[PDB]
Amino acid sequence: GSFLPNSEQQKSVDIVFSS
Amino acid sequence: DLTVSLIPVSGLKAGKNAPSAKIAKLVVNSTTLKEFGVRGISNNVVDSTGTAWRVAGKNTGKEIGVGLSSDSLRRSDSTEKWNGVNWMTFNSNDTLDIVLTGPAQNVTADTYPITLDVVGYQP
Repeated sequence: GSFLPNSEQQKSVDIVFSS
Repeated sequence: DLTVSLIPVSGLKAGKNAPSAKIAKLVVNSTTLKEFGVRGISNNVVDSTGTAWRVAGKNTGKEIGVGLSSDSLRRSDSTEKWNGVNWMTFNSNDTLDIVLTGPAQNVTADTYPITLDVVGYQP
């Protein structure tokens, strides 16, 4: 097996907890 | 490559939450790669595969424990190493759940950012 370095991605989102 | 969506769960409420309450859905699709590895990225990663970590609220600074759900973890194909670094791998064209980890958490009303790194893997 191998990892494809050029395919690496960072993804971010906001999780919201309401009153 | 990979097409990645990370979808916050609707209707989350402050206060005592259910154990393993779902908070986000991770969707990874690909036409070319059979598998992917994923790690949480934060200022406090708490296990050796980066599949559980802690995040801070924007407005309050309070920390909550988050991570892949136990069901999601059990869907892993393997844990592989990239120059010595552990990455749990999963089939592409799948969804995984990010949850509040551990026993029931009491969560202060706030916005909590989550960041993941996803990488393609060919087995």
